[PDB]
Amino acid sequence: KLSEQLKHCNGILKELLSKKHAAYAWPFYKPVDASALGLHDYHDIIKHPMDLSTVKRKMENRDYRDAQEFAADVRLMFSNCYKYNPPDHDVVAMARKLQDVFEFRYAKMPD
Ligand SMILES: COc1cc(OC)c2c(=O)[nH]c(-c3cc(C)c(OCCN4CCCC4)c(C)c3)nc2c1
Repeated sequence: KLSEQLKHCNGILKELLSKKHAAYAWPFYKPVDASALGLHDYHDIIKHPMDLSTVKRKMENRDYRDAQEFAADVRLMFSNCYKYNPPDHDVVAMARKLQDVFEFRYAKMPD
């Protein structure tokens, strides 16, 4: 069902949800619950929410055309966090740490 490149991507997904990175990955596991957090303007500012559970749903449903589309969704997750938050926010620090893991593994993708 999966190309060599999308298997590599599924392995990155597994890595990003693994306990090793939980200290900083956890705000990305589920969709941002704007009402529960009191972020009443989140969905006015962030037009296309993304999180690791959405990515995992897509991967399980074979919805990614290619590894580039997978990378676009993971990068959107991070970009939404940088767009909504100020630069010194604790969740932005977490996003940068998780994104370092993502980009490094993504770069080792096979030809
Ligand atoms: C638990 O998982 C997540 C995941 C997240 O993204 C992946 C976010 C995220 O993007 N932003 C925030 C967030 C941001 C701000 C500015 C904030 O403060 C509003 C009121 N403050 C007092 C008055 C001035 C501002 C609050 C409470 C939460 N929380 C998240 C939690």
